[PDB]
Amino acid sequence: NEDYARPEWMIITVLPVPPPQVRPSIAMDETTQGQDDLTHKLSDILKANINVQKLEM
Amino acid sequence: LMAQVFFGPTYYQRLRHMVDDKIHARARGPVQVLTRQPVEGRSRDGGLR
RNA sequence: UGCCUGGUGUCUUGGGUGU
Repeated sequence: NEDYARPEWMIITVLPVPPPQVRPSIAMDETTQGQDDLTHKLSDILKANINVQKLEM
Repeated sequence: LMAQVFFGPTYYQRLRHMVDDKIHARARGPVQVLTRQPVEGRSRDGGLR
C-alpha cells in the first residue's frame, strides 16, 4: 500500500525507543535495582551504533 | 432408627489442607507494575484469573 | 497542648491440590 505499507520501510534506518513504561526496572533488593532486558539490549544496540560511527570516520 | 447402622472404630488421618489456609477475597489492592493488573497469589492479596 | 504511616521485586525451578 502506497499510503501505509511501503516496501522500503521494511528496512530499518531509524529505530523507535519505547518509553520506560514498556521496560520497567525492578528493585532486586533494598539498594540495587535491576535494568530490564530491553534496556540492556537497547544499550548494546546503541553501543554498536556508536562503534560503527566511530570506525567509519 | 428403622435401619440399623454399621458402627465401629476406624483409623482416620488429618490432611494438611485446611479451609482457613485457602479462603481468599479481594476488592482492590496491589497491581503489577508492567501491566497494572492484580498481582498473583493469595499471600500477596492477589486477584483471581 | 504534644499529636498518626499505607508502600512492595523479578526470573527460574520444584513439590503439591481439584477435575
